[PDB]
Formats: sequence, structure tokens, C-alpha cells
Amino acid sequence: CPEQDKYRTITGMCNNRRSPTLGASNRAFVRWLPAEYEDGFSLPYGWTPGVKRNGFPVALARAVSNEIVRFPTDQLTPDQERSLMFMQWGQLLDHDLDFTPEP
Amino acid sequence: NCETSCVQQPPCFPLKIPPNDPRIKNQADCIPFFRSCPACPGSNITIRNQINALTSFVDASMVYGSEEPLARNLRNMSNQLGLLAVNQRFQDNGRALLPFDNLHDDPCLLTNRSARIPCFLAGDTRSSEMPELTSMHTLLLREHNRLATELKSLNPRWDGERLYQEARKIVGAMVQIITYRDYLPLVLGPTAMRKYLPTYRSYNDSVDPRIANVFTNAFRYGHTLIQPFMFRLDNRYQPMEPNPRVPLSRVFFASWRVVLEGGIDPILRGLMATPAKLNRQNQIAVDEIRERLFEQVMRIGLDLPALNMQRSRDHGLPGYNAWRRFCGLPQPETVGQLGTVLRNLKLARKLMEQYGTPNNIDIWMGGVSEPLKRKGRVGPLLACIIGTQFRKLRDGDRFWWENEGVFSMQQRQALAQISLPRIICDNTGITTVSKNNIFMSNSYPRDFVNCSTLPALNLASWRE
Ligand code: HEM
Ligand SMILES: Nc1cc(OCc2cc(-c3cccc(F)c3)ccc2Cl)c2[nH]nnc2n1
Ligand SMILES: *[C@@H]1O[C@H](CO)[C@@H](O)[C@H](O)[C@H]1NC(C)=O
Ligand SMILES: [Ca+2]
Ligand SMILES: [Cl-]
Ligand SMILES: [Cl-]
Repeated sequence: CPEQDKYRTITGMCNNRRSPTLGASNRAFVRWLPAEYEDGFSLPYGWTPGVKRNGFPVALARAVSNEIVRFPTDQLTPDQERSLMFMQWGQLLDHDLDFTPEP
Repeated sequence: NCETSCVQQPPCFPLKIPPNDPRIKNQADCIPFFRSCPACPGSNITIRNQINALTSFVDASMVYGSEEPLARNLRNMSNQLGLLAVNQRFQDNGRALLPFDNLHDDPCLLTNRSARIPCFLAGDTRSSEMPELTSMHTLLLREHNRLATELKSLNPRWDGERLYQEARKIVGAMVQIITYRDYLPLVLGPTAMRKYLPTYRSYNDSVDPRIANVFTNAFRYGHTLIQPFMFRLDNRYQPMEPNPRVPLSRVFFASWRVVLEGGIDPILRGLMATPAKLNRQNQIAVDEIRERLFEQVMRIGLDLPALNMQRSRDHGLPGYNAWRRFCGLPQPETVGQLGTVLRNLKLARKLMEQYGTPNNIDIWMGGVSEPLKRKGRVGPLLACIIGTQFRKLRDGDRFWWENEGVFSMQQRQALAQISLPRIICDNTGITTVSKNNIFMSNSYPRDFVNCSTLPALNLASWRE
């Protein structure tokens, strides 16, 4: 970790001198709340049939989508005060911040 | 075998099909899902956590890369000009295109078999996901090269590394400025902006700059802004025939559309002069993403909002109320109470039917359901999660553009003059762009001006 530097590292290493990996790539996300798993440490809710979450059956993400997300395309309300660029910068921005790898 | 199997065995966590589904009529089928890579594989000690493969900082890592080898490969090393490598097979009206990548299972080639146009290579692996995104990536690639060229004429004795670095440093600050000055206030609204993003003072070394696991899900509020088409506009901001309104399920990974259908200009014009979709409680997200996501490159079209909710479960994220409690917001327990929080009983009833309790509402679903804040595009919960995250990225960044020593007082005053409409002027054939704010401006010609009226970034303060 160099005492003098003019630029950012590519990995984000050394931005924080006291904790050099903070904000660096290929590191575990920070948690603002402890994780909630079926087994408490790894299995997601909905994994085991009949295993309820906080007193209730776990709804299928597809059912929630179908019942609450779904709307007929032709009724779309355009935003009078935002451009599509507002959506696009948000996605571009997201791509500077996080990427969750998969096997 | 997640892409093809329906058996729930690690690392697969497939989304099961409910009865009377509007599209998938076979209940033995499913929506493919790979569990995110665990930070500590095989552990019987730690609580499963996920990895961020990128730099949490707003440092244009989607342009430069978050890994050293990728970052080398993105650079033009044939000379000391400090440029980013560009496509050697194609150009957009004499202007540069992103280099092509060498994917084993390239999804872009599947979008148009005859065209044979592969995926682009950028700082982030998702560059070719939608041509509007490829356009933004291609724009910043040109912006870097434009800056490196200007700096070489200014400081001829500067080497490739110095040119590369100095231009990267400007591009990063430009991304920071656009985000914090123009983008974020319109996401949060005035009050959440004052609450979560008070005036910058200085770098704080005790501020954790990491991305919270919740943010990866909460920032997907943007899915509610997605339009079902890709809009392209000609020189005179008029529909570009043929195909001025191409469906979203025919543009995913369609890199050929950039290369073979007019380049970035019609796409950028479309982005500027078309409204975004508005999030409404009865109009959450479009079917081009809910039914046909990646339709042409896969065995089955995915459901993006369902993936969002399955992902939050894979990530072990607490439900709606625990996030409300974390943010210091009331936690409704009944249908009536939830109806009050959402200012919508109809939605509360639908949510209660699915979850049984507001405690079980998946973060994305709860978050996007909340009524929007005055002059913002998120509710109080997402305003808190989002605002909290962006303050940490600003106050916890040692290379934050305003931080004493990062730039000179003069350089800071020169950068204060940048705008996304100007970046478009400098790197495209577009001569008429959005009035500031670009994120609000969406009507041609009402909100549009000539490029001549926009002053350029003055690099005078960079002379040595
Ligand atoms: C132009 C349209 C957009 C997409 C198409 C798109 C697609 C996805 C997909 C497939 C994922 C992964 C889903 C999963 O959990 O398996 C995804 C994740 C994320 N998005 Fe999406 N997105 C599009 C557009 C946006 C916009 C406009 C966003 C924000 C304003 C936005 C954000 C995100 C984020 C944060 C994620 C998770 C990123 C991560 O891997 O860490 N998306 N989106
Ligand atoms: N975590 C993620 C993952 C994403 O996309 C993954 C992807 C898919 C395929 C892919 C290939 C073949 C078929 C297919 F259906 C998908 C190839 C490369 C990439 Cl990068 C995202 N898109 N936008 N945000 C994203 N966040
Ligand atoms: C490197 O730069 C030179 C000069 O601009 C250019 O001719 C060449 O094509 C560039 N190479 C790449 C891969 O961009
Ligand atoms: Ca970054
Ligand atoms: Cl978290
Ligand atoms: Cl190439």
C-alpha cells in the first residue's frame, strides 16, 4: 500500500489505507442486516417444501410476478418528467458499482 | 445443469411454475436460476454471503475494468498515445466502436445468425446486454480517447500511461458529477437528497465504501423505468424507418443492431427524446422483461421481477418490515396498515394474498410498491437504501472528485462545466441535444438545443 499515489488502482485496492480491500473488486458484499436463511446459514427461503417463513408459506416469485407485477403493455404510462436516458444512466451506473458472479 | 435441468440441486435454485400461468403452461418446466457464487464455498461456519466482482467506487470501472489483466487488454498498447483499444473490423460513420470479445458461448451471435456479429468487450461483461447500454459504453470509450488526444497536444512529453491515467481520472469525475449533480436528485427527490446526501465536506476514512448486499436488489428499482421498445431517431429527431420501435425481446444482446443498423446516434437520440416508463402501482414492469427476457438466446424467456425476488431469497435478504425497521420507518402488520403505508388498499390486499404478512414481502417488491416521493422516482424505503449507499460511496472515496488534493481548484471549476449532452456533442454526429437536465428533458424540440450553445470542457488547467 504506497504512501504516495496520484491515481486509483484498477481493483480499488488501497483506496482505504486502514482497510485496503474496502471497495476493491472480488470481495464479499457488506451486510446491513444479518442474513435470513431456512437453515440459518445457507439455504434460501422457498428451498424446502412446507418450510414456512415467519409463520407463512413462501410465495412463488413467479406467482408474485404474475399477480402483482403483470400489467397490459398498451396501457403503459410514459413519464412526463424523465427521459429514457434516466433509465439508461441508472443501468450504466449499476455496472460501475456491482456485479454478482454465478457458477 | 441450471440452464436445462428443473431438479433443485446445488448450484440450481429454479423458479417453479404456478397453476394457470399466463405463458408457461407446463408446470414440470421452470425458469432457470443459478445461485450466486458463495464468498466462502462449502463452509459450515460462516453465514452464506455473495461477492461483488467490481469496484464499489464510481470510478468508471464499466469502461476501464475492475481486474488488472482485463484493464491491460482494454488499452491500445501499440503506441504511447494512452488510448483505449477500438474495433478493428467496423466503425460507426468513421467513429470508433467497442472491440469484439472472444466468448465461448456468445449470446450476441444468436440474436441474428446471418449477421455473425459477436459481443463487445468493455470494462464490464454486460456491455452488449442492450444496444442503449452499448451506446453509453461506446460513448465513454470515445470520450476517453478524445481526452487523451487533447492532453497529448497540450503536454507532448507525457507518456501513454500518464495520458491513459489523466483521461481515466477525468472520465471518473464526469461519471461522479453526472450521478451526483443530475441523476441522484431525480431518483430521490429534494427531501431524501437533503436527508441522505447533505453537502459534501471532505473524505472520511471511517466510511465503509462497500456495496451492501441489499443494494444489489434495491437498485433494481430501475426495472420499473424500462420501456418495451428500443426507439431510434434520425438526424431530424423523427422515427427512423424501417424499425423505429423495435421490441425489447429482439434487442437483448443484439450487438449487430449497433454495427449493422446505424450505430449509436439513432439510439442516443431515442434515449434523449423518448420519455421513460413511469412506475405505477398497477403498472410495475413490462412483459418484454417479465415474459420475454433473453427470449431469443435461451430455451425459455426469463421473468426479470421474479428473478429479482428469487435473488433476494438466494442472498438471504430479510423481508420488507426488517428493512423498514432498519430505515426507521413504521412496519405495518395488517392489510389496513399496509394500505395506509402504500396509500393503496388494492395493492396491499394483493400483497397480503401472496405473502400473508408484510414481514415476508421481498425487498424489491415492497420497495417498488411504495408511492413515489415528491419529485423523485422511489418511495421512502428505496430512498433510504439507495441514498445511504451513495453517501457511503462519496464520503468513503479517497479519489472523490471534490476531495482536497484529487484535482486543483481550477481543474474542479473546469469539471463543474461538464454535461452528458456535451459528451454526446463531442463524440457523435449529433448537433442537437437535451437541455440540462438531460434526465428530465424528453420532448423534441421543446427541451432541445444546438451543440454550439454548449461550452466544452476546458483542459487548460491540465498544462504542465
Ligand atoms: C435495459 C434493460 C435491463 C436489463 C435487460 C436488465 C437485466 C438484468 C438482469 C438479467 C439482471 C440479473 C438478474 C438476476 O438476479 O439473476 C439484472 C440485475 C440488475 N439490474 Fe437490471 N436490467 C436492466 C436495466 C436496469 C436498470 C435501468 C437498473 C438500475 C437503474 C438495473 C440495475 C440492476 C442491478 C443492480 C442488478 C443486480 C446487479 C448485480 O449482479 O450485482 N437494471 N438486470
Ligand atoms: N448479474 C447480472 C447478469 C446479467 O447478465 C448476465 C449475462 C448473460 C449471458 C447469457 C448468455 C447466453 C444466454 C443467456 F440468456 C444469457 C451472457 C453474459 C452475461 Cl454478462 C445482467 N444484465 N444486466 N444486469 C445483469 N446482472
Ligand atoms: C491504436 O492506435 C492507432 C492510432 O490511433 C490505431 O491506428 C490502431 O487501430 C489502434 N489499435 C486499437 C486496437 O485500437
Ligand atoms: Ca467501480
Ligand atoms: Cl445487506
Ligand atoms: Cl476486434
